[PDB]
Amino acid sequence: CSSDSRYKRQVSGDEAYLEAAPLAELHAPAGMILPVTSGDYAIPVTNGSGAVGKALDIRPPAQPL
Amino acid sequence: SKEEVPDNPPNEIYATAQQKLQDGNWRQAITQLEALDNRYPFGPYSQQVQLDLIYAYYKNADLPLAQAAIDRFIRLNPTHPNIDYVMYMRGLTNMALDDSALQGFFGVDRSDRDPQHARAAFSDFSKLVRGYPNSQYTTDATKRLVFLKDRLAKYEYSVAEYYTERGAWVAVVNRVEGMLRDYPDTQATRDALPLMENAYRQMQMNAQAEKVAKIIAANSSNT
Amino acid sequence: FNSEEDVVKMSPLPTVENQFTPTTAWSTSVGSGIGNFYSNLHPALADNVVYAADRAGLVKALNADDGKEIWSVSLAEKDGWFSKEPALLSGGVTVSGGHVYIGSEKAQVYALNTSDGTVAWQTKVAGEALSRPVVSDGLVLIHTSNGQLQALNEADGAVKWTVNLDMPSLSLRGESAPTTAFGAAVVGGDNGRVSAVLMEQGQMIWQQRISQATGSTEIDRLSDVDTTPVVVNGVVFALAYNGNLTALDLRSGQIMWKRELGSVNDFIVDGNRIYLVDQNDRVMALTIDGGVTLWTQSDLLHRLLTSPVLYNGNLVVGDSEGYLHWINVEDGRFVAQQKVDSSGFQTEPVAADGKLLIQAKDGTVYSITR
Amino acid sequence: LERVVYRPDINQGNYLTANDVSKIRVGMTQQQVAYALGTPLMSDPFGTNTWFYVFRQQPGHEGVTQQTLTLTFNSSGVLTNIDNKPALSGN
Amino acid sequence: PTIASITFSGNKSVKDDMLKQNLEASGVRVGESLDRTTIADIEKGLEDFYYSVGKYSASVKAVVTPLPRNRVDLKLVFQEGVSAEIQQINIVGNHAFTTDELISHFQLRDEVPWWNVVGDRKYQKQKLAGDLETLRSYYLDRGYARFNIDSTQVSLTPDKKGIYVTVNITEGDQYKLSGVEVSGNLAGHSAEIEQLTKIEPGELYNGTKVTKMEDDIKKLLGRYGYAYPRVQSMPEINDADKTVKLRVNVDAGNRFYVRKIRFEGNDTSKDAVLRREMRQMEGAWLGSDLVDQGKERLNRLGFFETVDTDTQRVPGSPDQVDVVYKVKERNTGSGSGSFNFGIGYGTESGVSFQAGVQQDNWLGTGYAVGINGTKNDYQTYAELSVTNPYFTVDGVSLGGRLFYNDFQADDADLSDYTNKSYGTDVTLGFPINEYNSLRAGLGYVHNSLSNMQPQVAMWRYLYSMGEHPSTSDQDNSFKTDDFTFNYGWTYNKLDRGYFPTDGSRVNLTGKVTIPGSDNEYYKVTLDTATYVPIDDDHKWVVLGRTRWGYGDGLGGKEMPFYENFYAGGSSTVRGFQSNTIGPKAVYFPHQASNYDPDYDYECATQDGAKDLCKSDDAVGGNAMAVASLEFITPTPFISDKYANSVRTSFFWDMGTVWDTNWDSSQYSGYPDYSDPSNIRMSAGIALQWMSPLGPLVFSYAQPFKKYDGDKAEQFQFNIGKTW
Repeated sequence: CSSDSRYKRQVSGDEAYLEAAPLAELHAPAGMILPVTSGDYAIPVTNGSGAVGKALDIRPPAQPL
Repeated sequence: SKEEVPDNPPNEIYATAQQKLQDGNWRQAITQLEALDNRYPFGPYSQQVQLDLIYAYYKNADLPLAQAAIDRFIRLNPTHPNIDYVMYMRGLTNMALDDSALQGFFGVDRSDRDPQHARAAFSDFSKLVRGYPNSQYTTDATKRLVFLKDRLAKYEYSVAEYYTERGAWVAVVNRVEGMLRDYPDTQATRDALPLMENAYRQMQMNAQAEKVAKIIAANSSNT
Repeated sequence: FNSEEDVVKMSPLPTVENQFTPTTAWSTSVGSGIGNFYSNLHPALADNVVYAADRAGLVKALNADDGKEIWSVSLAEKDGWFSKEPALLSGGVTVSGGHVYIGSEKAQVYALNTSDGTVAWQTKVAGEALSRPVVSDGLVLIHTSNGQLQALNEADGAVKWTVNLDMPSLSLRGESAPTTAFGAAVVGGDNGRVSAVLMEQGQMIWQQRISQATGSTEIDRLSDVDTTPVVVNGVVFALAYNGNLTALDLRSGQIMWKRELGSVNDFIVDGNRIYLVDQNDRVMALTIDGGVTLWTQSDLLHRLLTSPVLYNGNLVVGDSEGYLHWINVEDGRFVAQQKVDSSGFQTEPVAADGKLLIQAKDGTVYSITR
Repeated sequence: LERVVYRPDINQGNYLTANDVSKIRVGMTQQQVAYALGTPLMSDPFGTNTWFYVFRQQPGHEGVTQQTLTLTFNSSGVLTNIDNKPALSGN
Repeated sequence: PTIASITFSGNKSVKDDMLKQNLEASGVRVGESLDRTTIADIEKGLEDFYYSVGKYSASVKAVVTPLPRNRVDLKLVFQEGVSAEIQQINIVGNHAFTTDELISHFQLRDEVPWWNVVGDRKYQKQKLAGDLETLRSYYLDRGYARFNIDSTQVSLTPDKKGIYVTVNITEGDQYKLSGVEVSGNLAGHSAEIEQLTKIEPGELYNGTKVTKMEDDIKKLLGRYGYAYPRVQSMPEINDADKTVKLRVNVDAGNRFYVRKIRFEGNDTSKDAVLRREMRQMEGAWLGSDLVDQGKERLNRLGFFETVDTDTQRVPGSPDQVDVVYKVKERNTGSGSGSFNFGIGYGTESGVSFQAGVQQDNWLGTGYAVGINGTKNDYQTYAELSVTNPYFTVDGVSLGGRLFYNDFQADDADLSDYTNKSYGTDVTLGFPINEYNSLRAGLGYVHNSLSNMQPQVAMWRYLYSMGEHPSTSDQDNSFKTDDFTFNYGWTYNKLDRGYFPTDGSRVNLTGKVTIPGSDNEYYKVTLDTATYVPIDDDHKWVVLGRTRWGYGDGLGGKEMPFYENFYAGGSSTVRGFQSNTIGPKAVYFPHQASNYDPDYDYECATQDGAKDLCKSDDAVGGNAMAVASLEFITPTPFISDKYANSVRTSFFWDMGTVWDTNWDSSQYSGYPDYSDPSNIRMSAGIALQWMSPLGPLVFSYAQPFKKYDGDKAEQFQFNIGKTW
């Protein structure tokens, strides 16, 4: 058991997720209604703050001891 | 004991754990943090000790015990501001269950072998993002959530295909309607839609085929 | 060592040589006996004849002076080709009016004529009869393992009346025998109580609790009462496992005095004091005044013992190692020690017609005299 | 050729009988429809509330057969239409 | 002070974690603040558990021991009071049966014989509370409907070492069943129900069979729908006629529909692989039998440990269900590490490069691609196996392989030959019905035979091919190109892939060379394996694996000798080396080449040999039969990781190999290999073990009917080699 400076971030793998297409905003014309979306699989939209992947840390924070 | 030094003040043991983490020697760090956890179910470093233990189990890839420990920590602690990191770790754990060594080498799609881990990771990352959208880890979380929605969509697409080749046309209708009720917003499901049209033809459901025919015609490019 | 041993209960053999040695008269191998099987299946004596029994169904009548057989019989089913024949007689022998009364765990209870061993009558009863039977008013009084309590017509065994007692789900492998006086049958129950019953009808006269509820388990919060209640001059004396040793009124059962630190076995009364043994095999003498200690001994302690008896000034008990030990009445000391047997003793000894009687585990009767 | 080789029997959609189908009457209501036929395995996701029942069987790689029973309610949940269409010619 | 540790010792006969769980369930966990008086109460609680585990005279010593400042270590020691032994079980009320007839249906025992240590008689307060149900069943099974347990009593010796059991019962009477009558909504399946409820009037009542009636009514309705029907077999009592009337109310609920079919726990095996095997479809009504057929066909794929199922009702809907199959894969190497860790051992093909690449799932087209390596003493073999067991999801499998192997003979304990061989096999699998399938295909094979030491048989073969070589020397060669048509019929009711327990396998693999091949012949192999259990736990099983072999040429021509059947070895006949069974090498006397005295150039004129000679080396033959009849057994004392069940067996190997074309009339001075007679027998014991880094097998045997010149040997094994 001994790991280098960036084994500290890899996930038994790498960010294959980050290179992916954005969500598809599916649309249909009059007469059609796309069936109601289950909130169980909604994804909120955010301001895009902070880095991502191994550029973003996962070392646990430290509270007032 | 597991190579425990008879005792030290928690300052020194926790600093030695930091050194082992810097060393990346997850195993010895695990023994030290287990010792501290049993030493201090409460105490000056207890919560911190469990945080490091989560990170340590995870980096040693002892994932099931990692998930159990995270569950224990969140069971004990609902109030601590840093719980957002704990949510991210729970999600990342269920994420990390989604790999196999020879599959990671060979690169054939992970898509359609197990949805369970994926659903759990999706749920917990979604709870993180919707509950603590100001937290550091949220942006990485949403990128992971797009990847996970794609994962689930591809799993359902594979089920649609193998039901299709068998001819379970009712089942394929229901499953594609599922890919719309849930996560309608992926390339995968946009690619799944023609299955519904074909299936309706295999069931002489002309008008319903007309309804779906509206969608596929209108979406090869955005409208 | 994956097997088991616990020798903690091995008080040593006494250093006291016999101050005087009672005559170890005679012995007789009455069948199988009990081997392992704990019960109070002791023989009994009347009109200078010993009546002895065996769990395997065998019974004998013996000349009490030398054990010469008068007649014998076996109550078991006979075949036993492919495998054993369980008979399982149970309960101590007792005799009256030319009849010998015996119980069984097959729940049959018997009356045997002393003349020739004829079965005068045999009848099923509401449970295993571990009781020493008692006769009064033309009735045989019989408690049962099932918690029922019966009077049987002594001439043909038909039930005369029935009684019920409350019952734990776990208890001693024993049975409180009744005593008959003042129109009341009196007996205990493992619900932690002693009860008096009108022998005419089975009517509930009174019941008294002597519990010492403790701890967590049924074994702890409820207490067994398989001793025999004793009557003297109109005061009833009672005992229970870890329960309240007490002196009680024959009417309404109200407590005259209470002494605690109970035990499982019989307790012997003489004059103004009572002699008995702890469940830890410690032995004691107690006044009728509040159960106050006349003397108590650590010289006998936790190591298997029989029930006590008083005989010619000796308090007497036996061992699993087959020794008999005499203890003096007036003061705490051994009178004598004697290896009577190699198999050991589990029942009560009996003092009758001037003889002292004992039964070994393997079925060997022994008798002692002065 | 298909006919050369085995397939297991493939069932799809709701079970039906002439007895139970007859229980559906014009003016019927959805919960009573459920009591008559159980929930349909399909429903129009694209707007109007029409339920599709399908008793479809493909036994022994011969004669895929079905009754398709289409039911339509107004948005308040009261039935407006019935169409118990049998199968077209199979292959 | 804090509990820094609890120190445990002396629990000779009590499971270890129960102590910790007791302490934590009672308070004063690790880290808690110990009130020093409370150690007495802690001791009392531990003793109370020693009541719970049946040691009612136990006692405990708890030395509270100081540690730095606010810390203590509680050094527990447990005085193991003798475990409570049952002295006897007694029953009150009997007239019909003696104790043994009842106790035989207990788990509890009263006596352990002097002649063998049968299961033993330590008591448990919650053992009897279960066991009495078997007595209650027995009297009901014998038709005593009016039976009741009057009361249950268990008791202790005054020294509390021994247990005595008392059972009070009412026998009633063994009333007759008068008839069966169903009521309620049967959903029109009444005609079948009547045949479920078939009984003979006037027979004794039978509680167990009534329970079977309830269960099989449930199952029948499962074969039409109805995942949740009620059944109410509460009967009418007729004390006057001494009979019972079996009224059974029944509640056929609905034609439940399977909204979803998930697979859970499934990993490293794609959904299509499992779901295709299902017979219950999504979007269809439930047939519980179909779900169970799914359970079997999954169990039969050899991919899993302990496939399991569920039929959850959908939340918020009355009549739709999830169907969920749980699985654990067999960790047969394919998921992790490096490809199948291809190092192995043995003496059969030899010490082996036993390697495998699998599930390359090429370019998503729907074919598995793989390579199998088999380099050893016996053959230089390797292959490119491409296959989809469901190429067409209708059921047709397709697959094939190229393979090369310069077969090496005397390294395989055969007569000296070598043959630079290769071929390509192409095959389809035609499933026929619920359980049977039919392999069929074509294949081209090449041979370059060489190093032929002179011995009669091949010279029958070469003669039949027109080649009449001299018996002079081994440096002779021959080659052929042959086209083959190959087929196999395969019944399979095996209940589970690894280590079957029930059903059977048949594999009637036969192949023939088509016209235009150099050699016209056919060979037929009947592999077979039947498993019949003897215990309801399916750990004791009668297994017969059996084989037959036969073949002939066109117009009486000899089949290629190297296609002979062989016997011996762990697979075919245990207790004889590799292929030693059957006809031996019988060389002509010849001018052996590369002579040196350190070489056993048998039958060489160099050593002074003069005539045709026998040796123990084998050559095999066209005709064969084998019958290994064996009792599978549960493993001995080693079942801690029991689910991945390691297996063991007692066996008896019958078999024979011979040549119907052996011309005994020409060679009467030598063995009569013309005859099937001289059937071998061998018997022994075997072990089969599932290592994740390649499973293993071991076997030891006595060749009870050995015959001339066999290389008999008592032991064989392998490493890293399932097959």
